[PDB]
Amino acid sequence: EVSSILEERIKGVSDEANLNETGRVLAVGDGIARVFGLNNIQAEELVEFSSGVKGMALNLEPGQVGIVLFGSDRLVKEGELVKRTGNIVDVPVGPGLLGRVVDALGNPIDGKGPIDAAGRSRAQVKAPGILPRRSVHEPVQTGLKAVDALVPIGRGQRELIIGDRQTGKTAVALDTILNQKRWNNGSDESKKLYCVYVAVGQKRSTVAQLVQTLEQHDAMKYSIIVAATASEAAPLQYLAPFTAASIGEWFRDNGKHALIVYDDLSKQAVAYRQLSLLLRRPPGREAYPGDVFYLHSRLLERAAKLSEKEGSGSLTALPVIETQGGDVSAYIPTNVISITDGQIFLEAELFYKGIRPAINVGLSVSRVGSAAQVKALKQVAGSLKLFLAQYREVAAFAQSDLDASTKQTLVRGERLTQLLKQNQYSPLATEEQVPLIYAGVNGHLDGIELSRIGEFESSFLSYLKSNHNELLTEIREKGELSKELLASLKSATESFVAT
Amino acid sequence: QGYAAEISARRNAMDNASKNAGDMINRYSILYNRTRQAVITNELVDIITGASS
Amino acid sequence: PITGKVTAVIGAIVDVHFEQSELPAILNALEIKTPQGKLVLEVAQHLGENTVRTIAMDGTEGLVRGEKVLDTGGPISVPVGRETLGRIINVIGEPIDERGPIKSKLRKPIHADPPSFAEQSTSAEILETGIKVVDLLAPYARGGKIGLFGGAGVGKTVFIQELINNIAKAHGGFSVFTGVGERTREGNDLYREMKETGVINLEGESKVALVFGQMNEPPGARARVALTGLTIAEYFRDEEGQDVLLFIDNIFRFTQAGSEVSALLGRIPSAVGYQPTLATDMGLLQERITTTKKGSVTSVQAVYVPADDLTDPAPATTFAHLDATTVLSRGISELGIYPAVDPLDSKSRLLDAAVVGQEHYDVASKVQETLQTYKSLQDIIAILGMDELSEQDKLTVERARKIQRFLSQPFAVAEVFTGIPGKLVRLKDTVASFKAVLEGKYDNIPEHAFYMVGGIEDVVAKAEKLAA
Repeated sequence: EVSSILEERIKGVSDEANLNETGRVLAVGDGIARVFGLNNIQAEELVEFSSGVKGMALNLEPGQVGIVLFGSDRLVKEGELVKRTGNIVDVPVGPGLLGRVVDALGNPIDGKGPIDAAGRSRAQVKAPGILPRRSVHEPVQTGLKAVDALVPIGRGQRELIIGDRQTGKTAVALDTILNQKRWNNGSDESKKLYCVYVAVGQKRSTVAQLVQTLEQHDAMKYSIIVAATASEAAPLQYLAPFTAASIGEWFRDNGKHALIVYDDLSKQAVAYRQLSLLLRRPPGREAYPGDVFYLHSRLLERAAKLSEKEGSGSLTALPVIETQGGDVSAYIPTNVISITDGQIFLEAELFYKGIRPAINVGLSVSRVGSAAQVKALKQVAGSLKLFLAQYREVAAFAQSDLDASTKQTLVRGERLTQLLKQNQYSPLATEEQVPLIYAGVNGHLDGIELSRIGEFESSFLSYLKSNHNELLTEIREKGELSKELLASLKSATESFVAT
Repeated sequence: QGYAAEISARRNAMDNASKNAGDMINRYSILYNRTRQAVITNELVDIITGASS
Repeated sequence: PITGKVTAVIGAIVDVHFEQSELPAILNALEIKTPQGKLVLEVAQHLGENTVRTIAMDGTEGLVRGEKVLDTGGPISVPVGRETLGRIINVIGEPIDERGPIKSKLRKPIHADPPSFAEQSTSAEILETGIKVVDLLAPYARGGKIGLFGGAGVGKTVFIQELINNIAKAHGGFSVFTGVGERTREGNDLYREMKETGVINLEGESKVALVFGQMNEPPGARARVALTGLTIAEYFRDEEGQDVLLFIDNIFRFTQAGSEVSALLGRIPSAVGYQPTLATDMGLLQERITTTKKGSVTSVQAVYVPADDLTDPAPATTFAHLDATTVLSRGISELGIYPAVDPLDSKSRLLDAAVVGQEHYDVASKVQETLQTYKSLQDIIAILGMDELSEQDKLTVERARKIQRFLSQPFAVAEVFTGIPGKLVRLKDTVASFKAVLEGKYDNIPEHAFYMVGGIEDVVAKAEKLAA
């Protein structure tokens, strides 16, 4: 049946095996075969063993060529023939990987058919030049209201999501991806961000849940999941973000926009540590290899918004860094912080206090920031930044007889903090972010009891939806808030406040 | 008259205490940071020696 | 034809085997013909047996062993000329401004040896500046190293831009802004911005030359961008007699790049993960920063210290070289001052009585005492109340807040950015202003009459205008 189709395919291989250069393992220990042969081999070239193992050739030494095996050592033994495939690593790139969970090689680990994508293009290629870029100005809206306002994000830029282990770091990230469904539905292909999630060291059960959740929210059809799971070998892990980046290049080159979330480069680091140590290259600061800066930098400048002559496109990126004790002082965090252009630092205490998003507002910055912010949201949340600044100082005033101004700030601030809570795995529309924050700015929400903020929010949104979805759509489509709209909004809020 | 002065003094003392504790915090923090570097170095030396042999 | 075949490609450390007695010397530049154009390898060892060990500048990915290499014969020779101002240049001396082949006169080796004891500065000189804060509390000095601290953007880069404008007025000098570990997106903005503010005009004149060394460029090329830049500057200084001001970006990324190359070379990186040849690498670079008899280089460097640790050996080594430190404060920018400069944390070692002139010194000491007292007084004065100021103390507060406003002085480049045409203030006239303010000639003149103005002459005008 299906068996017959496979046998036919086997009949369809019979190719002349005149391997111009073969190799023989001299000794294989530690997944570091030292091969005799491979005279004309290119560096990092893909090699196929008798065991069928795939490798890269980091060391080209004069007497031996030190293959690093991608495969397991289990079948490998000394003397093994090493065919020289003669092709440096390449992975299929194209829109073929939309809704496809693939390993680095390109094998569909979800088995959603053999990947048919436009071309297979090599894993490593150097980052775009100065003149091949044009400055960011296009927002991207993550649905997370706080992210969109406090640290507004744009296109073809890097900005961290650096935070403490298992705080559902992936949950914060996943929320962005979900909101991209709304924009994805939208026609403009800059609004179609074809997300790439790079699950690094993440156990297959966890990624299966991720996949399932994505399927539940029907997100697998702009999503691409490059998977190097916990089991997946340190070469695969090492080349995994690079491989992923190339997939992104097809979109970027096609002028479209897309978002690649490298999660977490901290586990990428460990894999490089393993590799370096196995090649006995000295391990850098904090026993994390010395060229880790170089490695991360090579990857991270591929995230770029190309020039309009390069067909205004981008590969937005949002690297995730895991802070073991919360130490941004840790060598890999410090390096990465320097490399990137913004960081968002989730606060563990806030997470524990159930404030999800758990964002540490002070330790979150975006350098592009308000350049890539919706004008409407900019107007109604410049105020929010200043209010929160006061609220931070007046946080300690929560220890009481307080100045009336201080006590007012404390009330206004507490209501705001609750407003910026957004239950995990439920994005919000921008046209509904802007009215709510306006209310808070006008202090309408201050009066509303803290417990009734929640009831107020959903109700207000429906109230607005009923009363004037003409306004909401107008606000949405204009993307700006005119004095007439803000006027109407203050009034509308007053009407809602009465109920 | 006394009670107001008493509470005023309590506030004053407790404020100045927060400051004094802060100064000491800073002094031991710098020492901590240096000590951290030293641990890294001592470990690093062990690794270097190991690699060397 | 000195040629050799590649016999290893372990990392970016490429060992090349040359035929007997046809061996390059150390620091020579080798060019391997490639579909990458060339790969430039710099000979960093002789391993003997007619083989060498070299480092690469351009990436070695997909390199095939046994490929013939051609030896240039000496450290890379990079184009120089007045023509080359206004070119973004990569490490290998090729246009990355993409406005085509660099129009060049002469080309010159990237490595160069520091001038002799005799040709070092025998007596200090004070380079003119136009920022008053700079001209009082940390006057620039020819051959000096001035290490920037504080955030970029509205901070460092705008400050750097101002300096180019000022230098053009001051001498007619040139610059080369060399950016190491440069985020290419940010660099693009800076280039475009530099074009916009006309310090680069390629439809006009471009004083500053750009060398941008992105982080994605290999560590070897990160190390060599600086040496190249200094050579360009030296062509101006020595061979066009110019006085120039050469910006360097992060020396953390200078260190970082060098550290890797050492470790790759197998040399034990010293404590705090910094190369054993750390001292020498700064030493060669920052002893080529000097006032020669022909000209003088002066270098403004940006000193980004990792983790705020000045205890780290690389920052310490930098501070040894540093003659001044400019410590931009964001608090200061928030006090509506552009200058963003923190006056009390800005210090220079060339500020000494004789060095800056006795009058200048005495005025400076008074201004330091005034500011020092103003800050300290304001600490408990705010708490206690402003009416708890003594007559003397509120005289000082009155004067001081007038000085605080006097600090505000727009920058010429920031004519657009603040919206107010910059106020260039010459060093002598800065002293004059402060003498008068100290003598309270302007303590009967309003605070915001000093807001966003320049020298003594400027505040005569504004004193009248604020009222009228």
